[PDB]
Amino acid sequence: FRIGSTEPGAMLVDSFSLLEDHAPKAIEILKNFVLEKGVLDCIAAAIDEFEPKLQKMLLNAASYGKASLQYKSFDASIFVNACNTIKLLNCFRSFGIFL
Amino acid sequence: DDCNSAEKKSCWILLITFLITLYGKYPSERKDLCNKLLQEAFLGLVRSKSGGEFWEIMSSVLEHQDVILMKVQDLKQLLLNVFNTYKLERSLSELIQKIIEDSSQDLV
Repeated sequence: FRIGSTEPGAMLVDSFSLLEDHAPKAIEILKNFVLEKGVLDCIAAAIDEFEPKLQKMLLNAASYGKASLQYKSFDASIFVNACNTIKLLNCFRSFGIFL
Repeated sequence: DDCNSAEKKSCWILLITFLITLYGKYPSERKDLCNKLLQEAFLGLVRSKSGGEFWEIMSSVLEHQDVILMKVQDLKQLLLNVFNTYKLERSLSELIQKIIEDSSQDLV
């Protein structure tokens, strides 16, 4: 989210935001940054968010970070663990207790 | 193509002057051919680089136009026809690009 970035991340989100319009540009973006750190940060970025709107965007951006990756090079357990650990905090922030 | 193959600015200016003289001498049938030749010459000059000083050479050709000193109405009509032809040619490019972009988006 820092204004002005170059490392993996903050441009995978740019790729997802650019998607649905000028698709060739979005496809061509995924050829300069390694799709390892960006997807990891995207997955472990919505874990500590508050509003239930940025979490959705981060999760779908991270989901659009695995198809272009190698067939069997990245474990898929981290994504499931993050998506499951969001649920408990979201349910907790309903009865009054916040953590 | 032969003119582009060739100090080609002087040859192009001479050819333009000869074409203008032929168009003026020939009474109006060949007016459409003269307009097409002028448009082709303009396109070739644009693709040469106008060419900056070459366009100034065309401006120098305008000095030869002062030698011709033809009627203002004919020159205005020719300029308007050239501008209209350029606009019409540019119009279809947008549609072609839109079709290509739609096809590319569908493929993506």
